[PDB]
Amino acid sequence: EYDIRGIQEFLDKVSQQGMDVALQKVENNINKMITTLFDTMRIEELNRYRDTLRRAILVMNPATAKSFITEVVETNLVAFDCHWIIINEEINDVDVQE
Amino acid sequence: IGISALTITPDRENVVDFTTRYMDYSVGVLLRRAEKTVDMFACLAPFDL
Amino acid sequence: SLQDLSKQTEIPYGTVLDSAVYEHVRMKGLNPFERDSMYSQMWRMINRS
Repeated sequence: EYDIRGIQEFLDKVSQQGMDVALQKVENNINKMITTLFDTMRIEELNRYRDTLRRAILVMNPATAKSFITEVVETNLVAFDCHWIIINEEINDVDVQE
Repeated sequence: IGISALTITPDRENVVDFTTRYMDYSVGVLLRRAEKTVDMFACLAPFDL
Repeated sequence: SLQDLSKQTEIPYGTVLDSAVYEHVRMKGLNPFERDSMYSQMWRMINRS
């Protein structure tokens, strides 16, 4: 439900410094999304994917973020070195804990 | 309200809200019992009665 | 237990379609970064045809 015009201003301020920004929508059917990767990518390419998730930004509804963090961690696509930032305007103290 | 053996999973929890869990989950298997037994007739088993 | 069962082939095995168990086994089986090597075996039996 995010309207990516709201980050139209990263473009001319990270293409300059030359970082490797990527987008990717997160579905409602998380498990279909994850399993399609294991079903379709080569085991060479997929090892260049875990190289990216060591950094991330999440911009989403916390009730989705909980389930996405749980699926990503549980499928072992990340390890003790990642540094996922999360941003929102509203997150109450029940969800910071979880 | 729904109530049964309904295991919590993130893709379900995304659209309905679960209480604290009241019993722990576990996968298992059911198999048929075999034979291998011993009896008085085992002395005579090589031939039909 | 379960670790041998993934290796024998004289007795076939399976589960209820579109249960949570079926999706659990599909999740573990495809994942190339699984540490175990039982789960990615079982899928090759269940998924026949």
